Amino acid sequence: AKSKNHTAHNQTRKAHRNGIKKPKTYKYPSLKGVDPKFRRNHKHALHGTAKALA
Amino acid sequence: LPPKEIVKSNTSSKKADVPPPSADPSKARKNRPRPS
Amino acid sequence: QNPMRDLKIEKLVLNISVGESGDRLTRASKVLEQLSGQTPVQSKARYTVRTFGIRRNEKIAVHVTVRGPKAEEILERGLKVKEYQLRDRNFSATGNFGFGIDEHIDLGIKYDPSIGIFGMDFYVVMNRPGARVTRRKRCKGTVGNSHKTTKEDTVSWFKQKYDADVLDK
Amino acid sequence: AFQKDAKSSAYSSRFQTPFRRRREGKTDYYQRKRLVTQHKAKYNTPKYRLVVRFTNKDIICQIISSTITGDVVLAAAYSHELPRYGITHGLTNWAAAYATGLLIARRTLQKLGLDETYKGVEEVEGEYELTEAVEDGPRPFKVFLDIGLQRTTTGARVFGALKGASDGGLYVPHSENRFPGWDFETEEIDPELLRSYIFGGHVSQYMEELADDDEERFSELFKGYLADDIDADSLEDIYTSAHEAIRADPAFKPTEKKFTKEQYAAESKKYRQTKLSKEERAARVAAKIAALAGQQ
Amino acid sequence: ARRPARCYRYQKNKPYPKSRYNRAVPDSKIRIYDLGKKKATVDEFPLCVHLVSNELEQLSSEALEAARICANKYMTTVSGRDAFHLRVRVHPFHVLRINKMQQGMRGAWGKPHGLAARVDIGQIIFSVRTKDSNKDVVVEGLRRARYKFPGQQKIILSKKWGFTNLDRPEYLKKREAGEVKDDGAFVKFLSKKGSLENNIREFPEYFAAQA
Amino acid sequence: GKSHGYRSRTRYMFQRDFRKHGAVHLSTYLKVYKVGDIVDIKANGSIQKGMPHKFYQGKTGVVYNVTKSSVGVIINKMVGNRYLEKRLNLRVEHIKHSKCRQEFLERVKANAAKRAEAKAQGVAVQLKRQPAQPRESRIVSTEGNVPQTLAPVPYETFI
RNA sequence: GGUUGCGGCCAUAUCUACCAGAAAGCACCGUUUCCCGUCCGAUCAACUGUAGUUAAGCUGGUAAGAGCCUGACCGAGUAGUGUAGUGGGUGACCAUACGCGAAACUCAGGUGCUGCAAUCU
RNA sequence: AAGCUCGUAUCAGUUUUAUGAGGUAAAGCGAAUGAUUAGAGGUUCCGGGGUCGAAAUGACCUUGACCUAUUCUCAAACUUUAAAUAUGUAAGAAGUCCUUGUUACUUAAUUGAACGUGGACAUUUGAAUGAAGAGCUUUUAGUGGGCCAUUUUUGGUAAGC
RNA sequence: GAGAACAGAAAUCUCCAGUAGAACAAAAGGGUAAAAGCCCCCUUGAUUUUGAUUUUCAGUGUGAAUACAAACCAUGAAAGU
Ligand SMILES: [Mg+2]
Ligand SMILES: [Mg+2]
Ligand SMILES: [Mg+2]
Ligand SMILES: [Mg+2]
Ligand SMILES: [Mg+2]
Ligand SMILES: [Mg+2]
Ligand SMILES: [Mg+2]
Ligand SMILES: [Mg+2]
Ligand SMILES: [Mg+2]
Ligand SMILES: [Mg+2]
Ligand SMILES: [Mg+2]
Ligand SMILES: [Mg+2]
Ligand SMILES: [Mg+2]
Ligand SMILES: [Mg+2]
Ligand SMILES: [Mg+2]
Ligand SMILES: [Mg+2]
Ligand SMILES: [Mg+2]
Ligand SMILES: [Mg+2]
Ligand SMILES: [Mg+2]
Ligand SMILES: [Mg+2]
Ligand SMILES: [Mg+2]
Ligand SMILES: [Mg+2]
Ligand SMILES: [Mg+2]
Ligand SMILES: [Mg+2]
Ligand SMILES: [Mg+2]
Ligand SMILES: [Mg+2]
Ligand SMILES: [Mg+2]
Ligand SMILES: [Mg+2]
Ligand SMILES: [Mg+2]
Ligand SMILES: [Mg+2]
Ligand SMILES: [Mg+2]
Ligand SMILES: [Mg+2]
Ligand SMILES: [Mg+2]
Ligand SMILES: [Mg+2]
Ligand SMILES: [Mg+2]
Ligand SMILES: [Mg+2]
Ligand SMILES: [Mg+2]
Ligand SMILES: [Mg+2]
Ligand SMILES: [Mg+2]
Ligand SMILES: [Mg+2]
Ligand SMILES: [Mg+2]
Ligand SMILES: [Mg+2]
Ligand SMILES: [Mg+2]
Ligand SMILES: [Mg+2]
Ligand SMILES: [Mg+2]
Ligand SMILES: [Mg+2]
Ligand SMILES: [Mg+2]
Ligand SMILES: [Mg+2]
Ligand SMILES: [Mg+2]
Ligand SMILES: [Mg+2]
Ligand SMILES: [Mg+2]
Ligand SMILES: [Mg+2]
Ligand SMILES: [Mg+2]
Ligand SMILES: [Mg+2]
Repeated sequence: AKSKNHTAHNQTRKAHRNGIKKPKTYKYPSLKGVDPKFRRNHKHALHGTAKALA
Repeated sequence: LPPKEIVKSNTSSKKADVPPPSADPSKARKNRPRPS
Repeated sequence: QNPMRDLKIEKLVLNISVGESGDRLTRASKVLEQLSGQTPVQSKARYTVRTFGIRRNEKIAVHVTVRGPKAEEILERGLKVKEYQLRDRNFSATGNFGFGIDEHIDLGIKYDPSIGIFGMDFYVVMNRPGARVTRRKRCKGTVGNSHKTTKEDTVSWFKQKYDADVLDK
Repeated sequence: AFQKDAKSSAYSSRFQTPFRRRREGKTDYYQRKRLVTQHKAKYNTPKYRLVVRFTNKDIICQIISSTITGDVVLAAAYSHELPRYGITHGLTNWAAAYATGLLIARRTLQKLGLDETYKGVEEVEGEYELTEAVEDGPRPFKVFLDIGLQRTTTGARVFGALKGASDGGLYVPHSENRFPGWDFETEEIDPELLRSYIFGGHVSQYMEELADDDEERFSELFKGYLADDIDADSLEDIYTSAHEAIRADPAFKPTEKKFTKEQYAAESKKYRQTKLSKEERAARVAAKIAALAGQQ
Repeated sequence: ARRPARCYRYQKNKPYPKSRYNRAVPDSKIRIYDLGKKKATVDEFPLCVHLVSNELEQLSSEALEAARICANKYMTTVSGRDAFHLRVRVHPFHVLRINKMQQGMRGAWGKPHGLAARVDIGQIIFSVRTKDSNKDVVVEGLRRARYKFPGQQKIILSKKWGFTNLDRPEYLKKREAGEVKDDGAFVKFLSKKGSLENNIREFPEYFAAQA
Repeated sequence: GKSHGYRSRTRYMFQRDFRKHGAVHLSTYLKVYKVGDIVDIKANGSIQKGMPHKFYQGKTGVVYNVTKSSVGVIINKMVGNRYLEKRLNLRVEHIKHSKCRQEFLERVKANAAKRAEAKAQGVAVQLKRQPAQPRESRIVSTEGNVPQTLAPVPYETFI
């Protein structure tokens, strides 16, 4: 038998029950998906800056 | 000796094998000169 | 005011519309070949009509582009065949002109029935100096109206040379 | 302008104009894009082109980088400059291309500092070579050949500037197969022929080929070369002459002051006509309404 | 066979014209839109009376033609074939659909059924030009065509000259000056813009700065 | 049935900004991007490689990666009741430096200026933005400004 | 200021018709031994800068020109639109309140600006 | 439900300001495309008619279609233009600025890139309003037939469809 | 559009105008003019390695696609692709 097909009725109310909430920005964010050639060098760049300060 | 084989090539995009739009029997003439 | 509006012939193109392929064409091209000195160009059929008994891309015509002094030779060599007279039609309003002659043996060349006889379309395309702009690669430009070949100015050039006459109307 | 041809207001309203330097048939933008643009991970380090153009018989060789507000010339060197260096006639021959090539091929490197370093090839036996980098030291200046709308035919003079630019010391990536003396079938190069073209052996041999079969076109063609008593032989040495002459001094000295700029601004503005005032036009057409419609 | 006109009075759907998509549409039942002395000149007929809709509805081509003939007939029959220029100003481009009744209302997309013109409020339906001596007669023509129509529409006297977009004094100022130039049904006007030489061969009567 | 392909419904969104078709002008390849730049996303219908999906049109984000032809842009997409981090590998031709911060940077330099000149003489700093305040009293004169008394206009027809 | 080479914005730059352009520069232009390409040295390649012209290119100016760009309480606070009422109307639809607000039209003005290098009475 | 880490810290179905994106409403058609009424003027060695015609690339009438400047009228799958409402981002200490280490990346180049050291400027520290605080984790129920009203809106003559 | 023996509405040749009115396997919509279309030349990157990303989404899978890394190649004077 034919039932209802689709609605977004009331789905905004549910989303806002526990709200829509901001994306929690982070200083020092991830490096996921950054040019590996850059990462490879940046690695040694910083082991350099690290071993420097001894 | 038959001369060297140089063949002209065409710049026309049209590739279908069909007469163009003006090539229609509509544009002939009834009693055109027809040397007798 | 012309020190430089001095009309040349740019190309002369002969063309025999041999409405079929094979032997008849490869001999009608031989005709232009011992008329031109150059190797002529086979033209393929554009589409297929079958009233003219042809097929698309069938190699049904040959033509040849000849330029400069060698063009004046063949132009006059055929202008004789037409008694140095062609008509007030037969001139493009863009300045060029051409004519047709059957029985191509009236151009000096002998008969040799291993070919037979062919007709030719003569077309003479003309221009003043500095036609380069229209056909060079860099800075391709179009010529001023002051300078383009017109019809009235090119029949007068045709009368003035050759002692031709223009025709009715 | 045939009546059957004039263009509608609709045609012109909806018409998109190309870029000015394309309307002027001067820039291949499709080529410009791929010459200029840089790898985004280098982030200002500019892509220096070696533009090589050809006036009707004068040779232009600037080295230009591009900027959002306009291409900026690092060095320029003109084939009219060779008078300075030992060359007087036909400054469009393949060997003037090589010359100016060499000229900017040394001009920049002193403007840079890699002059004692990266001197290029000096003993020009016409070999195929690139200015290789020095062990434990700066890499050579790298620039690429903007040949504009020239059509890169085998053995053309745009590549003559290349050979001299390369031979002076610039690192300009290039193959050999369009250097005069590239063999069509065997994928190899004749250096004996290319050294000729670098020096003149095709115009020297033109001189020794007209001095005893046609003195009536040698008459005017090459007029200058007789008017200063130097025959063909003898040509390799007006060019090696200059090769030394520029490798010794590249320095661009410019032209003498000679009716300083503001004077030119005066004596050309005589001929620059300026537009008419709106009231002038208003009266200029108000003359016409009286002069034509008002029953003569 | 033709469905009663109440089923399509209102603008319930978005315009459904004949189209590359719709494309099966019957022919409009009204095919001639200018009537009377349509070849006449603008000076021939200064007065203009409109039939204007006061509703936001749809007029069937069936009713449009049916009402033009009823009006145009009355006009000629009492004024003469060339006494008026009748223009109907709404062309019925909107295709009405219909569901042709062992199945149900599964897949119930209609087939084209008839045409209709979609008229706004204040939209002019009939525009007719004559000379003021007629107005009583031609007004009475529109009044009779009105009875062919669903929904109130009202007659109105134009402040304009015939089918021009200028009121009568503004027109006379324009012509008794010499900026109007007759054309087949209509006239052209003297622009202050464009080429001056090409402005003077046409409208030469002007530029005397006088009549 | 229904159709939901990657470029569905993009007809006018990827349309070409009329009388501006053709090869893209070269300034957009001369612009430079560093990690952390805030860029806008508008797709360039001429450049089909590396183009953003329609959802990120009109969207703005931050550069997290730079490569030879492309920037990597970080975008905060709201799916359900929470934002997720979406990472787009976009071609330079679909990317635009953003004036979305330009006030704030123009106004931080101007703030420190007024602050320099505020610790320079008696400290009157006054450099936070306030919204438009309502008007203050003023005196309207009638010298050559005596008023036109307007009445409503009757109903005409005009057609 | 002119001009060229390379440009950025890409019509205020394009289109139509006329007219003017000194100097330099571009250009058109001469040649076919050589590299190179063509049916055709027309294009493309090379050689000369010598033999030749501002005719065209290119620059600038003219036009109640077309197009384009800009402005205006020009139209227009119109059309549309967010919000409100136990507002009017059988309805179709409509007015009012608190806000936002076009497009056409019309008139006015405008017709490329500018970067790097070199060069010029 | 159990809490846990914290607490003037961050927080928001809101406004403001700065900067974006969009092609709906309206509008437009003497702008493109596609429709559509009407005349007026053009144009053929080049559509058919048709007097003079032996014919003519012939004059002439005729109806045709094309061109020109006008005219009435239109579009969910048309459009130059183009709202309202909705929509992305930004409004600082994770700030701004300077000084000059690291690297195998990158540059002609200690050039840049990235990350760093030292240093300079404190709550008018950078709009409004609000905040019985903010953030975080685990586990589990029921539900997964919906229906109605204003507005927008598809199909249907329509329906308490 | 104007022009050239047979040649006709339609064969082949030339010039002029031409913002795309064409063409790009196909449906349609985008997009494209020294091209993305047409002719030619050289080719096998339609290849090798394992990851990240976008769309659908549960932010599973599959399809498809994007931008890098590491190879070995193609093409071009070249930057490039
Ligand atoms: Mg079921
Ligand atoms: Mg049900
Ligand atoms: Mg269900
Ligand atoms: Mg083709
Ligand atoms: Mg002259
Ligand atoms: Mg035959
Ligand atoms: Mg117009
Ligand atoms: Mg190229
Ligand atoms: Mg409704
Ligand atoms: Mg409906
Ligand atoms: Mg039924
Ligand atoms: Mg049943
Ligand atoms: Mg069905
Ligand atoms: Mg069906
Ligand atoms: Mg409407
Ligand atoms: Mg009624
Ligand atoms: Mg009007
Ligand atoms: Mg669908
Ligand atoms: Mg274009
Ligand atoms: Mg692809
Ligand atoms: Mg001069
Ligand atoms: Mg050449
Ligand atoms: Mg002149
Ligand atoms: Mg020029
Ligand atoms: Mg100009
Ligand atoms: Mg104008
Ligand atoms: Mg409202
Ligand atoms: Mg209520
Ligand atoms: Mg109500
Ligand atoms: Mg109203
Ligand atoms: Mg839509
Ligand atoms: Mg629309
Ligand atoms: Mg609408
Ligand atoms: Mg509009
Ligand atoms: Mg239209
Ligand atoms: Mg049409
Ligand atoms: Mg007789
Ligand atoms: Mg606005
Ligand atoms: Mg918001
Ligand atoms: Mg508070
Ligand atoms: Mg609290
Ligand atoms: Mg649960
Ligand atoms: Mg279920
Ligand atoms: Mg259940
Ligand atoms: Mg309610
Ligand atoms: Mg129901
Ligand atoms: Mg397609
Ligand atoms: Mg495969
Ligand atoms: Mg789905
Ligand atoms: Mg999941
Ligand atoms: Mg699964
Ligand atoms: Mg996946
Ligand atoms: Mg997968
Ligand atoms: Mg799929």
